[PDB]
Amino acid sequence: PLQIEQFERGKTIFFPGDPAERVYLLVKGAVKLSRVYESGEEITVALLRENSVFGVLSLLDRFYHAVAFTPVQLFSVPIEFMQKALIERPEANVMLQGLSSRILQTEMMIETLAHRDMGSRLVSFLLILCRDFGIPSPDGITIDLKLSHQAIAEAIGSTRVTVTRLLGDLRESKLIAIHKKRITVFNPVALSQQF
Amino acid sequence: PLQIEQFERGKTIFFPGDPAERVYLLVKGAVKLSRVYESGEEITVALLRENSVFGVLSLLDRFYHAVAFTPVQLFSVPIEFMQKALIERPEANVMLQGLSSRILQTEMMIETLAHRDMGSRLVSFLLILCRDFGIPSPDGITIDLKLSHQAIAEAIGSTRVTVTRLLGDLRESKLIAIHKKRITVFNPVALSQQF
Repeated sequence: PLQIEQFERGKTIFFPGDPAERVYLLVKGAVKLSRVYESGEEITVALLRENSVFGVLSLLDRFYHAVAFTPVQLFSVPIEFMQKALIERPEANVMLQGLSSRILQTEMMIETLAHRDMGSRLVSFLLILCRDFGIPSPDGITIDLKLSHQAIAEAIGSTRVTVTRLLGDLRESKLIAIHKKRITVFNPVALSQQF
Repeated sequence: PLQIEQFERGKTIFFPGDPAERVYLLVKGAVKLSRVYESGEEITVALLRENSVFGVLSLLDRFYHAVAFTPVQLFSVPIEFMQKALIERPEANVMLQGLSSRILQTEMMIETLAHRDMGSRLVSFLLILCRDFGIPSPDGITIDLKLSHQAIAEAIGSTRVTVTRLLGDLRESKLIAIHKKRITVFNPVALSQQF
């Protein structure tokens, strides 16, 4: 019973309103987990990285929306199989060690969406990306993803035009550079203290 | 080995930088859990209600700040006693069922701090209070707490003066009323759809 899965950029993995059918664990790439509130608002709640489990909380129907933020590989199991499995085997202690990571990541979004100014929200969301997909580069740290202006706009609660003009401003402040949709952040620590 | 504890309004239960000494569980009242980020920013991350456990994630030193938002009662245990205990006994399945609630609450703050306009942040934080400490009243739903303008300001990332002027605006829009520091929200559902 061994298998991986594939999803292109922007493909939702599950919709709100949908059955809570399976429970997934990321293997490569990035997933944008979001929640629809009784208001109808849909807000990013986490950008899950590798070794991240999702679709779990329901177990403990849906009001989350998981989309592939980048191309992703993930292993996935029915909810009733994780539900029986968690009872049978204790070592739940890996699931506790994972749910801490879910909290840590969701808090990292708290700091991103509480910025009120979209520039700081963007910068704060870029830095999440740097820790999670950064590689050292001659200029600085490069986020190794082909990133969409829409995708970012969606995540930070913005419009694409705003996201584009803000990246432009960052570029014209020689704070970042963009080469074939791959963002490079010259000085992460500086940028962070500035916002 | 049976005992409750007491803390007045505004008393921190533990500071960031402090040892992760004990692990607590709320019994009555409300706790304002916050996180200090490497930026130095300190941001509300959750308003924990009853049956809420905290100080746990470290187990899975500190960068959270827990303060008594209202007068609280809580039972509390050293970190090494919960650490040994979680290994020995599986039924961890209550701790999983609690950590879901921590996530649910932290997300409820995501929706509050992502409002960008302080009025909606306040209203959204008041509604958290209504679900958690509301009682039916002749006028509407009353949050049963003696609430501080400072306390609210701190939670939503505002200044007290702003919080005071916003409550004034709500009052002058006959949306709420305040009698001896106890807020009454006439029409929660209406207010929610409006923000």
